[PDB]
Amino acid sequence: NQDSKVVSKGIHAFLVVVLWLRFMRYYALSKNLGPKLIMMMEMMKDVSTFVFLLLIFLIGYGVAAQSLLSPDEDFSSRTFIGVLFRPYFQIYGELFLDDLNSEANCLGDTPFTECSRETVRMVPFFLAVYILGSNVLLVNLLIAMFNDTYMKVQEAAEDLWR
Amino acid sequence: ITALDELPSFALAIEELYKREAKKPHSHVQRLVSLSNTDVLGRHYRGRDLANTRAYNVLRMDQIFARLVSKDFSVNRDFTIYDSKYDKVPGIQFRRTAQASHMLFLWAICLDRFRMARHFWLIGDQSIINALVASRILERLSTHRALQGPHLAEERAKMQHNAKKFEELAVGVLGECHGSDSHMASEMLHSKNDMFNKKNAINIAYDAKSLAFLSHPATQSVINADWYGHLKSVTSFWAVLFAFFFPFFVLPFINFSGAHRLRRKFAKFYSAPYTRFISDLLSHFVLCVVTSYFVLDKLEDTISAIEWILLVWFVALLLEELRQMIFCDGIAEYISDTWNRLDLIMITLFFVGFFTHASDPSNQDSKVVSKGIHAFLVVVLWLRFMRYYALSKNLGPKLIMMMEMMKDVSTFVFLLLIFLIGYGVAAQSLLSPDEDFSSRTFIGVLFRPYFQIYGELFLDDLNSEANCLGDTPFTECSRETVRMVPFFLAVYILGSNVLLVNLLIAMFNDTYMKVQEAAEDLWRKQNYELCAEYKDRPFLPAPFILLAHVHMLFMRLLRLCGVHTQEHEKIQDDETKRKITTFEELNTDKFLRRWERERQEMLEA
Amino acid sequence: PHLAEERAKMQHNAKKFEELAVGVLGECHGSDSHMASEMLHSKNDMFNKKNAINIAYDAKSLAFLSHPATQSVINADWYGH
Ligand SMILES: CC(C)CCC[C@@H](C)[C@H]1CC[C@H]2[C@@H]3CC=C4C[C@@H](O)CC[C@]4(C)[C@H]3CC[C@]12C
Ligand SMILES: CC(C)CCC[C@@H](C)[C@H]1CC[C@H]2[C@@H]3CC=C4C[C@@H](O)CC[C@]4(C)[C@H]3CC[C@]12C
Ligand SMILES: CC(C)CCC[C@@H](C)[C@H]1CC[C@H]2[C@@H]3CC=C4C[C@@H](O)CC[C@]4(C)[C@H]3CC[C@]12C
Ligand SMILES: CC(C)CCC[C@@H](C)[C@H]1CC[C@H]2[C@@H]3CC=C4C[C@@H](O)CC[C@]4(C)[C@H]3CC[C@]12C
Ligand SMILES: CC(C)CCC[C@@H](C)[C@H]1CC[C@H]2[C@@H]3CC=C4C[C@@H](O)CC[C@]4(C)[C@H]3CC[C@]12C
Ligand SMILES: CC(C)CCC[C@@H](C)[C@H]1CC[C@H]2[C@@H]3CC=C4C[C@@H](O)CC[C@]4(C)[C@H]3CC[C@]12C
Repeated sequence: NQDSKVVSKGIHAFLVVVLWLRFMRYYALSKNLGPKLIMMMEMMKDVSTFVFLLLIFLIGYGVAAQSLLSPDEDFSSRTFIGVLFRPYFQIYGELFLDDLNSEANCLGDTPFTECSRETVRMVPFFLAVYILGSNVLLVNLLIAMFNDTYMKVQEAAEDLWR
Repeated sequence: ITALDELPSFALAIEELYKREAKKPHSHVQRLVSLSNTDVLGRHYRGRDLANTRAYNVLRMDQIFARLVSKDFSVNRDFTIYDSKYDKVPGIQFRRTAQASHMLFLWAICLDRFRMARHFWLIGDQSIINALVASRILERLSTHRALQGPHLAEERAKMQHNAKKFEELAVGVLGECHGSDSHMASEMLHSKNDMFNKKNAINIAYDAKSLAFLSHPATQSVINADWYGHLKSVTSFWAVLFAFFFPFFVLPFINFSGAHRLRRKFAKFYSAPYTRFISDLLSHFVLCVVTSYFVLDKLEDTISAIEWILLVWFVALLLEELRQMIFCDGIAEYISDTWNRLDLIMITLFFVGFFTHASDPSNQDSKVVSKGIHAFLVVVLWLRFMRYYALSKNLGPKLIMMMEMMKDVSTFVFLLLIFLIGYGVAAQSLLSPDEDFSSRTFIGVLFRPYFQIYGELFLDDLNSEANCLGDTPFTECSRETVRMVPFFLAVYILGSNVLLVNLLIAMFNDTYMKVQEAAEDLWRKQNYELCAEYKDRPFLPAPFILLAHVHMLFMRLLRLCGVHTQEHEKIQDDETKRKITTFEELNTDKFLRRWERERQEMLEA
Repeated sequence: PHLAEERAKMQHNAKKFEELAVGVLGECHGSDSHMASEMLHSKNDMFNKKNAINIAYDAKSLAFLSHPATQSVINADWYGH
């Protein structure tokens, strides 16, 4: 069965990711890599604090944005993928905008104008306050948290490397 | 008046020392009395021979000191042990020396003599509470308008120095209690002193605003013992969630603090502030999930039952908000909170969107206005879910550091608005020379420049707008001046993405390295404020809470009409209070011996 | 509570022995590195023939294991000596 080969490669992609991630366990013998691993394992609590801060902004803007661009739509799985998909990749940089202008059905030469729904041109404003809350507030709070975290536990990560 | 008739001869001696200290020129106590605006009974209603001769009576001084600690602070003095009929009672002479040492102690702060206040603090009882009250009233009395004037200059200053001395002294007696026994210190700090209207000492620290006392780990051990119902079994978040999800399968199997003993253990479990906090967190999570499933799904032509469930849910939330506003604290206390204003604007956003839905249920445009009104309720309700993160240790100082860092965020917005409005007006005027003004030119100013900071440098769309037909991306254009939009775009992304954002980075690094420890001490003050807020919470969660307000209406049936209200309080043992007082005296003598040895062991001495 | 200060100050005395142990290693690193490497590979017969760096790891002394003379002994225990 070719479908069983597709299930076998989709099961083995986890084995690829976990085996190449388990190749990082031989880096503890190096002098310049081992305290960076112990400092990353100390810094993962600040990573989890950043995930717990960003999940508020992502779930709120995703439910409000996917409800606002589709007023007249029944609930399905694809609305939940439309909540959880696009907002993320708008933090990391791809501000999908043409695709939002195509989804919004706005026919103006200006990129949010001459739309059908009059309330549909507020997706930018929520997108504007979302990228100010994500790409100018929380990520740079990580930067300040990583600087205070590394200047805290650099020598303790060195003694744990010994 | 019978209040002066019940005052003994030592109260007239302290009033004679107040009249003797007030007869000196440039005295701060006569300016304190002349700016008090109070009566001779101590009420602040603003007879003249009683207001001239007996104006320095000790009940009026104690009411001025209870006003000078806080707005809701009060003291209680009993002179009825000073009668001769109670001379055969055991310990009435010891309580007489304790009450006289407390009155001469409060006079010794009131004359700002430090060593006499140390002597009346050492011979007095309840030393930690009196040191906290002293340090608060001397730190507030140094910064007061009755002590304004140059001739009371250094008594403004150095007594404030002496105020910090009592703060350091109070911490060390707690450290001496943490030197001796943690369980006896937890029995110490849950003890309600009867002279201060039966208030525990951590509430005296919060009303006295001592952030150095509240950041101590022994006080945090007392506050985390005041979390979890004082039960030493379920302390994790997931263990309390598994105990709340399965109550019958966990609570007989859990450790203790018959059927009545298991019912008392379950009543001790559900009167915990952590259990009411995780019930309010679960009710707010079910609220945000069910309003997410409401706003993502399409509204029908009639009213749905989920809209009636949201109406009953936010009607119980509005009844709990009006019960917290009107009958609990006051309007000015409830308006000072940030999260109460966020709760009021999500009540107003739900009622505006529900009135926009229920004005015309058959119009699809009214459903579009109702979903566009309810998107604010989605954003503000999920943003109000961040207010339950203050109980976590690793999240609360990140919230106080973000609230400190928002001024640097607003400085970055005030720096970037110059570059964005200048490049937006110059760029939209330069790509469209021959165009009349409309709304779309203003959207073309305010739209594209922003998203060119965050990364999408729209460029093809600018090459399509510029009508340049070259194979090179800005060449063979119609207007010869139209190929300078790159150059303005180049100096704009150097001014935005290489100057101002990295100035934020340097501002956040200096901001976090400034106020990290102050955000930690503010998290300790918000930890006792959240524990005192959820200790006085109703035991039901939020859609049951209006029904629990109906149980408060049953308290209205105990109030005036039936008037059958029966209440009681637990009375502590006299042997346990004598053991706590002997523990306080032994820890205070051990700390003053160790602090005299540490002061003699310094290099300068 | 009555064994309070003997809880505390003996812990202070515990840190005194930790500082004392580092300095005898520093005195060995004051004298000869090869004699210190012959010292720290020696198995003491009263402690079930265990070398002293395994006594440091079972004793969890992170101040002793962060010394450069112990790291010279550990890098001599790397590469087969
Ligand atoms: C300041 C905020 C937080 C308070 C609440 C404001 C909300 C409820 C108001 C303010 C401005 C309003 C919009 C103004 C104009 C229009 C055009 C109309 O054809 C459809 C509704 C729509 C799109 C309104 C929707 C609701 C709206 C967004
Ligand atoms: C919430 C705080 C930060 C400010 C509130 C700003 C909101 C309420 C304002 C700011 C700009 C406004 C928009 C500006 C212009 C238009 C186009 C019009 O055809 C319909 C309304 C609409 C889409 C407005 C909706 C409400 C709006 C989004
Ligand atoms: C310094 C920072 C805050 C710049 C300010 C950004 C704000 C004011 C800008 C950025 C993007 C803009 C939006 C872009 C597009 C549209 C659609 C249009 O049909 C109505 C106006 C509206 C909704 C704009 C309102 C103002 C807006 C939200
Ligand atoms: C150095 C700066 C700050 C001083 C002022 C320089 C300005 C006014 C000058 C310098 C170079 C000039 C450009 C040079 C050549 C052309 C091509 C011509 O077919 C149309 C005008 C145009 C596009 C000029 C516009 C004005 C211009 C931009
Ligand atoms: C202001 C300071 C920083 C430097 C000034 C640089 C300005 C004046 C210069 C630098 C590069 C120049 C451009 C270079 C080439 C062309 C193409 C030509 O067909 C028309 C003029 C035009 C579009 C120039 C306009 C003026 C210009 C933008
Ligand atoms: C290290 C940094 C400063 C690199 C320097 C960037 C400058 C010199 C570059 C970046 C992009 C460039 C522009 C890109 C496109 C055009 C359109 C063309 O018709 C005339 C030249 C002009 C206007 C260029 C002038 C020079 C320019 C502004």
